[PDB]
Parts: sequence; structure tokens; C-alpha cells
Amino acid sequence: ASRHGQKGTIGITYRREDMPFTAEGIVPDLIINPHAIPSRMTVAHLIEC
Amino acid sequence: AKQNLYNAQGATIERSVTDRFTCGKCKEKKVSYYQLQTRSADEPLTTFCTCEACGNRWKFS
Amino acid sequence: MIVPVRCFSCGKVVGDKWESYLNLLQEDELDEGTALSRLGLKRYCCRRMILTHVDLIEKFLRYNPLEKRD
Repeated sequence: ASRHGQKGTIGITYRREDMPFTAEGIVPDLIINPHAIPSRMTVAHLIEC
Repeated sequence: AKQNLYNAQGATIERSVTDRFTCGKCKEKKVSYYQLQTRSADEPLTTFCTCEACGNRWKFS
Repeated sequence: MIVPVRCFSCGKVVGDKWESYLNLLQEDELDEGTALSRLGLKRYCCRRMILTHVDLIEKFLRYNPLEKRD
């Protein structure tokens, strides 16, 4: 869970090769869905990020 | 007599006027609205739209 | 809890640099960003590893596994 009422479960795990990467070779430790932002209006999550 | 005739009337529930939603019965966009936080806070607000031309009612959530 | 040996994201190694990083902070009186960049930490994930570390090993060490009270 994050500090703004956004909690979930792990649904699958991927290895560093199947992870999308940036031009600098950085890889996300985790990936969440954007369908969770609008109805919850947790703009503080985005600002904290 | 005029004051009594005025005082014998009932409460007129005049609702907010808007022109965005389309009614399903007469399709006249003069449909009033009312929106509130009533559903569980796990979900966004709930709106109820009532057509002032025909009497249709519906909900969006 | 002693410093993680490796970076959780880019696989790099930051474990050995903690001792030298602590030196720059009070012997040279530098700021945190320049000290972090002085040790080749360029991706912000390595900066995340070093910058936000709570060193709890210096508290258990003044203590024994025998007789804590409540």
C-alpha cells in the first residue's frame, strides 16, 4: 500500500529483460495501472511522485 | 384575498437547469440534475438526472 | 541494518561506498547532492539507495540478545 489509500496485490513478477526501459537503462521496480487515479482523485500521489 | 390566494400555494421545487444530458423519453435537453457523494467512497460521486419536460428519471455513476 | 550491497534496480554495487560517503559529509563539509555525485552515483536509483538509508546497526550494537525489559 501507498500512503494515499491505494493498496493492491502482486499479480505477476517479471525479470529485467521483459521490463520496459528508458533510454538511460532504468527499470521500474513496479508498475501500477492508471485506471486507479480518476475516481479516487488522489492528486497527492502524483504530487508526491 | 390576494394574499390568501398567494399563501394557499405549495412549495415549488425548481431544479437547476442545464443543457448537456439528453433525455431518453422526449429527448428535450432541458433536464435538471442533482449530484452527491452517496455511493461508497470507494467509488466516485453519483448523479441523478430528471427531465423537466416529460418526467423521465435516470442515474449515472 | 547494514547498507545494502547492491542496487535493487540497476544491479550496481553501492555497499562499499557508504564508508567513504560518510567521510565527505563532515570532513569536507559538502552538501548531499555533490557528495552523492562525487562517487559516480548518476542514476537517481543509486542516489535513492544511499540517500535514504537508516543505519540501525549502531543501536543494536550497544545492546545484548539477553535481557531487554518492557
